Amino acid sequence: ELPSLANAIENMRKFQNSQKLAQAALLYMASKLTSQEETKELTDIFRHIDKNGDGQLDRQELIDGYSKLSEEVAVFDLPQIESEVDAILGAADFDRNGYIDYSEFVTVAMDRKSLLSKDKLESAFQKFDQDGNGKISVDELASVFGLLESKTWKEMISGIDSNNDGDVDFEEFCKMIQKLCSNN
Amino acid sequence: ELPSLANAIENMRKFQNSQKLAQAALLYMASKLTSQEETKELTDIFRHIDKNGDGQLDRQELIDGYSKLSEEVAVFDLPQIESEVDAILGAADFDRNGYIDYSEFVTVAMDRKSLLSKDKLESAFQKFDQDGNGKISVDELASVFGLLESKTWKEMISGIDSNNDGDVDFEEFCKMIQKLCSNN
Ligand SMILES: [Ca+2]
Ligand SMILES: [Ca+2]
Ligand SMILES: [Ca+2]
Ligand SMILES: [Ca+2]
Ligand SMILES: [Ca+2]
Ligand SMILES: [Ca+2]
Ligand SMILES: [Ca+2]
Ligand SMILES: [Ca+2]
Repeated sequence: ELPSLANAIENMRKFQNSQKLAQAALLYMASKLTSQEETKELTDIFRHIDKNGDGQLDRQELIDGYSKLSEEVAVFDLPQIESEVDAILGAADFDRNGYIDYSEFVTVAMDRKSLLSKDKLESAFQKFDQDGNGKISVDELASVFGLLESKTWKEMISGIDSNNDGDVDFEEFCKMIQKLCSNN
Repeated sequence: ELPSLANAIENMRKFQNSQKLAQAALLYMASKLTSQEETKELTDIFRHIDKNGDGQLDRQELIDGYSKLSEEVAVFDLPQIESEVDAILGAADFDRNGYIDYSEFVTVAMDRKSLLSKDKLESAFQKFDQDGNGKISVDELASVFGLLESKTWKEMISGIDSNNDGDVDFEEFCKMIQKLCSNN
């Protein structure tokens, strides 16, 4: 009935679902392929901000602990700290639950040089490619997420499956994470 | 202190602010450069969904009026209609107030062939280019939005100011709307 409205919803779903897939792969790499030595500084920062020690950073902890993320802040700077905190939550809170867990914190804060090492990209790919055939398929994706509808599937791989063959090979997986991590 | 976290916040701001600028230009074109004859079908649909006649579509009106956006729906289909409505609101509710006003509805639903005509692109550009020098500047942007900080300014024009000269010329304005409207 309204093609521009149907295209608008589909474009947004394609963007949302392709970002969700790239975020899940990056979060796997950051939380499961990293060592304690390589995230020591992040851990000390996270532990200092996590006052109640519950393993998550709430909005109030992020406000009070802002100085550890940066340098001292002024007493009258609360409106801007609050604004800064909302941007941190916007950039790092992947599951939108209003908390930054350890995995989300390492994903956004870790040095890309160590997070994006070739060996981590290879191990991440090999975790998704369950049958080891060199391509990530629908069923392998469904299993990884603990579940897939054809339309939901096509939108996750939108702008990732560059050659459009319904699978994600190592070069397309590598480019997916690059697109997600790029400062351009 | 944490360069990947500072880059993550900046990348998100660049994306958010560049989308906000492109959306404001498209909404100007859809609501101010269009005729009643060219939006007649959209108007009849909007008026049919707007039951209380208040000029806006709330979430309940969108649910009840789903059939006008598409074809009859099944009695047990409410969970999916609700899901479909949330995607419409996600794609069309620009000011995030929880309502689709007439301007937002025309912006997402109008045929791109008539919305993206050369004359509408020229008139939209000429509205932003106040001094008529062939480029849209900071001050012209600030005036248009009814207000600009240097950082906020650089992020709005990020991925729009292709040649990086601090201004938006007609070719970069044309490409900005294309990027926003593209199904790729
Ligand atoms: Ca905590
Ligand atoms: Ca979270
Ligand atoms: Ca496989
Ligand atoms: Ca492929
Ligand atoms: Ca209404
Ligand atoms: Ca709205
Ligand atoms: Ca000008
Ligand atoms: Ca320019």
